[PDB]
Amino acid sequence: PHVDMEPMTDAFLTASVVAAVAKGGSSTSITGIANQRVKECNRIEAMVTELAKFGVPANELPDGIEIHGIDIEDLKTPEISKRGVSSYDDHRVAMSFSLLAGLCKEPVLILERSTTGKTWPGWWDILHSKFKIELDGYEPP
Amino acid sequence: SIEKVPILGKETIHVGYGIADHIVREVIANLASSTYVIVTDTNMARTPQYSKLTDDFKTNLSEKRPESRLLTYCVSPGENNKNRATKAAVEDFLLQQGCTRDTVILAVGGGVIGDMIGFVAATFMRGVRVVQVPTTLLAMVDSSVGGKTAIDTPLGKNFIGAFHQPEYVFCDVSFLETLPARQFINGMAEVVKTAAIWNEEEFTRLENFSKKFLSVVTSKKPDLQSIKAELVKTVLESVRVKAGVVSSDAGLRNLLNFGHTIGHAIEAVLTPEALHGECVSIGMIKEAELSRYLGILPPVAVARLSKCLVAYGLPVSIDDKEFLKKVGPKRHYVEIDILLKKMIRCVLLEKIGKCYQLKAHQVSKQDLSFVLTDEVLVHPFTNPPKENIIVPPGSKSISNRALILAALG
Amino acid sequence: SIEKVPILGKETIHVGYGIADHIVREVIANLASSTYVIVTDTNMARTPQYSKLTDDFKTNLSEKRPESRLLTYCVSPGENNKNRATKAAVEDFLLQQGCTRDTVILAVGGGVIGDMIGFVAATFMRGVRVVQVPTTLLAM
Repeated sequence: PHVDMEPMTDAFLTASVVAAVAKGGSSTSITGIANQRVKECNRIEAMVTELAKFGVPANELPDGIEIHGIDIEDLKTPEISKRGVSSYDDHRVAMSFSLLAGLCKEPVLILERSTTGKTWPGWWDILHSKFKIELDGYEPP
Repeated sequence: SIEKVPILGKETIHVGYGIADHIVREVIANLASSTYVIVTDTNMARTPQYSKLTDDFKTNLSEKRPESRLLTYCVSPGENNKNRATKAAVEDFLLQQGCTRDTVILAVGGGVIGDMIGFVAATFMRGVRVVQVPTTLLAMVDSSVGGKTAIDTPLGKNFIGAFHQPEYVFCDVSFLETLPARQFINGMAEVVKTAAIWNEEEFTRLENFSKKFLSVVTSKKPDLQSIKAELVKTVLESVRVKAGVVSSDAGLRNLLNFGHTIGHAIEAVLTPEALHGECVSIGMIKEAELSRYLGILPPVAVARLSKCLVAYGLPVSIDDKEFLKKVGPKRHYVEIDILLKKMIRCVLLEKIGKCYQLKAHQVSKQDLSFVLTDEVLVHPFTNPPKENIIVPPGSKSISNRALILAALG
Repeated sequence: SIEKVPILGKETIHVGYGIADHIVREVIANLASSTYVIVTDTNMARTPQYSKLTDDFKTNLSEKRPESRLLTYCVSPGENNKNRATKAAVEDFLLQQGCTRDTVILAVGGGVIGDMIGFVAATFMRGVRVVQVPTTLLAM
């Protein structure tokens, strides 16, 4: 229903991408995350746009984000449609949406992969050997 | 005064700074002949250090063998001046100067000379003797040792040649004061390729060497006195690593292509403006990336390997601050599709100084497509491990404290 | 039907009249490869006996190794045509036809072919394999 995070602010994007697949009548309305804009950018608005690119509604609350959950799977909006997952060169956005990306039928591309070098420069390395998942790469001309 | 590295059971690679007396005293005394040919570069011919060598080859033969000659050729420099037509020039020069199956062809040059003149000696009179005297830091550790000789077909670089072992390979370290700083840093890539597949102790000295090697080379006249001893030590454990592998043979020699798979595709499109150690240095980090991708390499190794290369000034990526200026408008000729098909075995690095099972493993195109790009395409999760331990970066908070407390205790 | 003369400890010189079945049955079976090159003379190429050999090399590949090729060159015969420029022709023909380090270069020719094509195989890709099929009594 509702969770506050005063000390756990560097856990929101993780909490949002698992709240994106938690389905039910009540929606996850996390709050008290006002300091997350001044890290590098307004990442509150980021979750609004990208979760609309997976097909799950995510409105913007005055101090947080209310997250719906449709199913465990989502809508079909791959790289053949419009654009992929913008990461804005931040490590939080790339590693969080990579958890969500493996639930569709087709592979979900994530732009700007190697910006995770600030905290975990080998996240994608863990995902293939030590999690047994495929990963490819794409280059637009 | 002189170190000596064995190759194929014979101690013929001679290493030392300022060994110009020992160059001339060793070949006319141990390798007796009638005609002695010194083929070199024209910009090398005007060097003052080359006059120290030939005039010590001139006046010292009237002592030791007065009925013997001295012929000299001078081929013009450049990459495009190593081809089947300028091979035919010394293939015509020897025959019309009355040479036989007795010739000693001193190839005092770089990698372009030791590749071409050694192929001449592999074909002149069905095989004659060759004494490699390499001069650049790349050729002292790569192309002189091994006897791999070829020329440039326009359809393909380094394809048509023959196997002919040298008789003596002299590592004349005093021939490096005339080398440009860009060509000199380009050789220090292949000392790291030898100090990261077979040696680890040398690599520990290289980080202590990377500081004042760079302050003495980027200074436009490289005053190399009072640092002779660590410069001669640098090329020691590059050849010892190499000649320890070329004696073992194609089996184990494929471990010397660590980076020569990705760094030969980057060389294939960025050829005549980016050098050879410039692109192998990118191929080192990209292959250290692939071995980290398959759960083989610790992530502290790439943080140390990319430290040593960027301290030397070699590029660590294709979009790096100096590699963009040198390559310039050719940078946009690096696409993922053309790079990948011309690459697929790789030397997967286990740790710094050791190879994974001492062999060459075949990797798929998909992980090779992954490590070169900054774009990830995430597949549907079909099978995670049910038991799976995951160790994230260690807690920096306790770490910083533990070192203070331990130091005080 | 076939005599066999040892050379350097291996019994590889095969002698016999009309051995055209044994030429093709021995090299694709014992010397396995992917590309097979038959370099010959042009006046030898129009001979009826050479059509007995290549067509027995063509149709007998599809039963023993169907994923292997057959390339053919024809250099004009003569000592004047055995030089460093016409050596460069098959030194360019192999590289632009997609040949690797495992080529088998059948030098069906005389003394001018076995001297030149064998030098190509001594230099092509740092040494590849060559099967001499000499035709004149001098070169045999």
